[PDB]
Parts: sequence; C-alpha cells; structure tokens
Amino acid sequence: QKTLHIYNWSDYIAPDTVANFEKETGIKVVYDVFDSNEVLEGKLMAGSTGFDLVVPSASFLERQLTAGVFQPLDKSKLPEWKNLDPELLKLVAKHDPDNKFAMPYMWATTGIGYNVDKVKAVLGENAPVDSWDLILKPENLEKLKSCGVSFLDAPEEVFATVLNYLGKDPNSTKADDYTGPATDLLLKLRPNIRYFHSSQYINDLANGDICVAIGWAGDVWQASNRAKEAKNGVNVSFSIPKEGAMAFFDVFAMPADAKNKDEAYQFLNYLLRPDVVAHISDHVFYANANKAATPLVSAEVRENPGIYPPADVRAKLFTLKVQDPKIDRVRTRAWTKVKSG
Ligand SMILES: [Cl-]
Ligand SMILES: [Cl-]
Ligand SMILES: [Cl-]
Repeated sequence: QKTLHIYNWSDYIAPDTVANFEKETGIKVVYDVFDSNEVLEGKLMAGSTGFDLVVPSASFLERQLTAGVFQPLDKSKLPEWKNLDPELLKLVAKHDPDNKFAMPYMWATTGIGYNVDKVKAVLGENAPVDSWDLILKPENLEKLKSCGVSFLDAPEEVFATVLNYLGKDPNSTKADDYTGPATDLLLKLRPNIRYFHSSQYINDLANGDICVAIGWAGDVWQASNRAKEAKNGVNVSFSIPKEGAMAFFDVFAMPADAKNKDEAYQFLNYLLRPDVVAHISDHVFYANANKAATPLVSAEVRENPGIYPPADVRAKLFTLKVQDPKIDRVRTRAWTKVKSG
C-alpha cells in the first residue's frame, strides 16, 4: 500500500481534505503539524525529516535551498500548476528563482488579533486598533496587561515588525538597530507580555483568556469564528496596522530524500484543484494562492479585506529578506534576551 507523510502548519487544512484525498487515491496519509519555521528549519538542517512534503514560509525556504535539502518540482506532474496566481508566483520567485522548488499554498500577514470589547474597555472606544501603537507603545501595553498579551514565538517576524514600527528598514542590516532600539523597546514591552507562542493564542483569543496578540491573520479569523460558533459572546477581530505589516507566503516543498514522490505529486496536484483549495480557504480563513479558486471561496472569506486585502493595503506590506551571519547572530541573541525574562 502507498503511504504519504506530510508536515504542514497547524490549523491549515479543511477537516475532510485528507480523507477525501485518501478515498479518491487509495493512499494512506500520515499528517503532522508544526507552528514554527524555526522548528521545521532545524529538522531540515539536522538530517532526514521523515516527510515527503513540508510547508515552510518562502523566506525560510530561500535560506534552505542553498543547503540542498529540497529537490526541484517536476512541473510535468503538476498540470494544474496553471491555476496559480502569476503575480504571487513572481513574488515567491524572489525566494525560489524560476519557482523551481516551491508550490505556493496560502498567504497572509502578521498583524494584531484582539478582543474588541476588552481592548475598548481598557483603552477607550478610540483604542488605536488600526496601529502598532496598540501593542508596541509601552503605555498601552501596560494597560492591556490586565487582560492578557501574547507575542508570536517568531523572532524574524517580531524583529522586522518592531524595526518597521521604529521607522527603520524592516530588514535592516545595521547590527545596532537590533542591539539598540529594537532590543530596548522589546525589553520595555517584555514585563507586560504573558507568553511567546505561535498557536496557543488562537484558543486563548476565542476563549477570552487574552485580549490582544501578535498573530497570523487567518489564525485570528479562526479564533473569531470559534467564538461565534460557541456563542460565548467573545468578539475577536484582526488588524493590518496603518504603518504596514509583514506578509508571508507558505509553500509546499519536497525534501530531497522523500520516499513516496509519486504520491506527493498526486497530493500537490490535488491541492491545485480550484474546488479543493477554495474549500480549505473556507475553513481556515486564509487566502490561497490559486487564482482559479478565488471565485469559489465563500463571500465571507473572499470579501474580508484582512484575508484578501485590496491593492492599497497590499502596497503597505513588506517581506522578509535573508540576513547575513552577523545579523542572524545579533538578532538571535537579542531574541534570547527578550524571550527568557
Ligand atoms: Cl504544534
Ligand atoms: Cl472612553
Ligand atoms: Cl499576565
């Protein structure tokens, strides 16, 4: 029997996607999840992952390509490749030249999830929910400490966001930008942050246990929808702040030592069907990269400007660049100071 090992982000697939693929193809799927680019990259660099498909962010895949940990996708086994948005392909091609290694899957932004009522109770009806001031200004965060604050456990994203907020290059190659103002601000914020974590904030926003989080858009929209279906009265929203925000593109890639490559190609082409991936978007509240699928996704997802943002909001989004070894070391050490204490 055929078996296929997949390592994807958590909360990133419809409930029935895998079961439908199994019953159509007869392949048994082993499906596991992660919430951290650093965890996946560490697996890729330490040895065999034991997976046939993994899903890094494109900015991390750029770094991973030069280690040789992926093999190029045979485009002749991906006929539905045509369905992909060419403009998104061109953006991902900045990380994966000529799109040789990566199939764009979902994309979104790193912004602010928050409890509408709690934030307005603490900072007033005019709470600056359209601005990184909400969480990155120490006076505001000290007051939101009362109802719970979480940051992503995602150092490249947090530092780029802080740097942009401070008016620096989000991808500054100036070491002092990291050790000076970025670390200073983050250390001022630190005593107000309940935890650093990239998946617990979903149920904690849904449950009312935290009131504001740095989070990924569709994760926050999932939390909003979980509160709605529980009818617990918790109102969660998501903000792409006025100063801009990081955009990311999560992409399927094939490890160089993948065991069941024919089956992996069958799954990638399954995900390229417009009806298959639109249905995923319906359940996970993320924009997919499939331009033929967009009319098939539900109106409540397609028309949400925090999921499919319009041109003027997209014009304010930035993306990660790969840093040299000095900056990587400086950023990692500063993250360590921030996250342990
Ligand atoms: Cl996990
Ligand atoms: Cl007020
Ligand atoms: Cl706390």
